[PDB]
Amino acid sequence: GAMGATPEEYYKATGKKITEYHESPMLTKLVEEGKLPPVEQRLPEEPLVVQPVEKVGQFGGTWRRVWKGPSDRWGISKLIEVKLAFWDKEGGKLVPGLAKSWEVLENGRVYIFHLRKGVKWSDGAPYTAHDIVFWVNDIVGNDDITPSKPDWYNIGVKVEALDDYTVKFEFSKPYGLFLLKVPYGGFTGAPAHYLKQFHPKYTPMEEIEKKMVEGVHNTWVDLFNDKNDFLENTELPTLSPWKPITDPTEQFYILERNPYFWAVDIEGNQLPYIDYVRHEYVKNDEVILLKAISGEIDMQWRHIGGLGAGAGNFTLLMENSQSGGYRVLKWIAANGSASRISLNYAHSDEVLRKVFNDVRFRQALSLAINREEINEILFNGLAEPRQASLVSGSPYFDPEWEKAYAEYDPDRANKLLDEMGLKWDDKHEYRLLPDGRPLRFTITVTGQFHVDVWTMVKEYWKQIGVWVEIENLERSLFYERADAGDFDAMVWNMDRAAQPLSSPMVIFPGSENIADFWYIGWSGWISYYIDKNIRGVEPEEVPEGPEPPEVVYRLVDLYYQIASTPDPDKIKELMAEATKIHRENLWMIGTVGEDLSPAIAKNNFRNVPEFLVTDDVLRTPLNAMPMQFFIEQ
Repeated sequence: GAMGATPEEYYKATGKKITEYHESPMLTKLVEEGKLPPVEQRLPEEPLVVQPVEKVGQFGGTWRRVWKGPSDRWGISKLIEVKLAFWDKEGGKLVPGLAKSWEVLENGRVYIFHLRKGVKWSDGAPYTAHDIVFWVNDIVGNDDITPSKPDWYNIGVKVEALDDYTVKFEFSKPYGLFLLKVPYGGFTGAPAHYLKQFHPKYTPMEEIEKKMVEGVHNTWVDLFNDKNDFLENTELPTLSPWKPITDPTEQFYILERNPYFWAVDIEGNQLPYIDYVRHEYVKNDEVILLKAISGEIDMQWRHIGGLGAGAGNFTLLMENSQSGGYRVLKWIAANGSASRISLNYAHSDEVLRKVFNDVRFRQALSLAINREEINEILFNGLAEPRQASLVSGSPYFDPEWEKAYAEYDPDRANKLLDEMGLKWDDKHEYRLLPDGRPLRFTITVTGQFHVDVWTMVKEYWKQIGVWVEIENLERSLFYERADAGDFDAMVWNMDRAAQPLSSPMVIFPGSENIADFWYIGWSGWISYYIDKNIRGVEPEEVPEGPEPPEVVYRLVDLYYQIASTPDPDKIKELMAEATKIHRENLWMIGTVGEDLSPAIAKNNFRNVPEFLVTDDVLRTPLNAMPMQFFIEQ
């Protein structure tokens, strides 16, 4: 729902005081038996304050799910994860987490995070900024434990605890993108008080070897990673709302509430609401669907939401909601299109290149597409005729660009080609290029699904006299053709269209070390440009081939601005320009978008959002904030 950084801050915003703290009965029993300190002591001085999605919840219950065993690690992680600052629900802005407030200084060179005094790990030990430092220096920054470094660490970084409750990240140079890393990654750190006994920097190697077990831990790194394993190690102190109390190989993998969890309700209830969450090991997708349909799953999206793409599974989930005692949540995937196309704008054939770089040709090509129709037959009819951009419910969403030339207007396209001078042939069957060649090209795809999509577009484009055929190539040949520039047109999906900036290659040329298909031929010049202007220490050698439009060089400039600026006001304004550019030029021509990625929740399972966009970058379902889910009592 929403986050008050602090009870005081919640009060300042809302006029309501949290005057009293409450706890789950099972925890009250423990403190009465003398085995736990009381909630007032367990909580920090200033807990995170969480506003329910739906209503103030009730304590108790066991949340039944299903998983595919230890292999299915990240499904548990995405229930259990905690951040210094979380994504909001949509995915554009930071929201208080384990940090009550943060600070961006020296133009995105340094970041200060202010922690919450009195936060304790799940075993009772104090959580401090030293646990973060321990994590960045001695785990992430340790070559044995972590041989391959993360993006943000390869940019030079110095991390220090200014005091117990203040941590400072100082980068070499500015680095505005870091704010987008924090809601994704594990910057909350790790429990040094527990882990240092397994670390050679802090413990004599002889003492470490005495705790290794033969036939399992061959090196000390193996022991460390086993101990720092959130899934396997029941003894690992945690900041998560639940902790494992059974082995994941057992048929029931059980998480129990963390009695030191550091967030509360608007009414002062210490979260989570739910006491236990249990996953049953299951053998296959089909056991998952039968248990879902039978109302044996209290709430789940993970495997439900890939099956719900297929028409046979979605119908069945819907048909069974009533008997099953659950509802189907119409969450969407974060793809701007399930199947888009880009033409080869560096085409070797100079005649086709010219036709292809004419905006009007692309405008025409999209207008000839009956998206609504494609929806009905292939998608059944799910989900949304559009082209072909950032999906609805995303920070930088573009409503204009969603509509582009999205209409099914053949007469308008046909006309737009006539404007170009592409004259119809004598049999008025297809039209012709300036050299009298039949206007024809091949659409290159990989996968039977995409064949079907564009096989239908074969017809729609025939109505404007544009001749196409469809070649379906094996994955690796498809990619080798692409890197060689040996194609007329390439189709691909367009996922990661909610928060592009974690995977910016599709919107921004030269934002990553690999290019998207639509500008791949321009990679020579794009690399030459960035090297010259932005660095700006240039290369002495100029590359051959067609140079890109000036509007492409602009998209680069936008990205490198976005990369350097921290305040998300400026980002949203800068992304506006990018999406404007992509609007005026239609380098990607998609059909539809926003596949349904459904979840289910029992009728008595509450505080689950009706609508949601799902993506790995948003850590779905963390995006729904499961710490405040509850079961009616």
